[PDB]
Amino acid sequence: MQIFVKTLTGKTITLEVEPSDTIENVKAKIQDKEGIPPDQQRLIFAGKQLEDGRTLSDYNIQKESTLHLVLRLRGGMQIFVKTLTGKTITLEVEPSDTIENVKAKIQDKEGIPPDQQRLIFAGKQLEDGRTLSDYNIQKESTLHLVLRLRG
Amino acid sequence: LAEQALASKQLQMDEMKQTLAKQEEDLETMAVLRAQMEVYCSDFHAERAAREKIHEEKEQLALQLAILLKEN
Amino acid sequence: ALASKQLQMDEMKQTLAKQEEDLETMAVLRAQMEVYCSDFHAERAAREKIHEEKEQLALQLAILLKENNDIE
Repeated sequence: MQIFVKTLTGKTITLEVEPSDTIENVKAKIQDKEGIPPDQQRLIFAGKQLEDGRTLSDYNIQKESTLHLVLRLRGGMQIFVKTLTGKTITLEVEPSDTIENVKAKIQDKEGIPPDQQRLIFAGKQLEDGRTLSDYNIQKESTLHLVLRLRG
Repeated sequence: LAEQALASKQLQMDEMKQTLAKQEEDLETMAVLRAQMEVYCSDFHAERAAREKIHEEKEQLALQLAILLKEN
Repeated sequence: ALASKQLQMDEMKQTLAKQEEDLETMAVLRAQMEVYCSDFHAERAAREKIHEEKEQLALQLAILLKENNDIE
């Protein structure tokens, strides 16, 4: 079933899903398509909330039907970063997240390009390949942003 | 056969008026509903701000904690 | 009164339509308010937690402070 989704601003592009594909599957397609995590996609079936532990048959996802997604104010995970000025900013992340992705989000909040950023968690400098999960970066961990090139 | 069609139309019309009324009631509900979410939104930003503030204070306190502790 | 019925039915249709759309919109608004509320409560929880942590460190600091002030 090719199927579509209304958003807070409202957005719709290429799509396909099957009655067997999980309610988590459609939202995962939403993450892969829109860059918006699964714990921030609030999903509705015609004024009813799509839940967990139920195929989209359990509602059910007929082809060419409009489900709805609106953006949760935050996700399940967030970390703090100490800023060039020593202030705290807090970032919505997932253990999946690459350091390249975190530096994008910091570039989002503070406007410094990731190529000029250096991130320090526990004395350790973080490289653009690895993830928050690897480095055992947990909820409420603080990272220190520094200027690569030392400043 | 016009009489039958007029009785049917008037019936359907009673039904329409019923539905439109219930509808308008639901719309009032929607205005207070919007106000409410705007509040929850506000509350959330207020709280994130507080959390961020406490996080800076905490980190300060903890620094002094580390330095003083290994110092004495 | 047949023309009256078809006309009045057309206008009625206009409003009924706008109505069902608004019922959809408000259907989204309630979902939104329940989510913003959920998030706000989460952030208040977090705020409340980091805040007690801060109070722990603050207490502990005050005490150590008076412990190395008094002994000198």
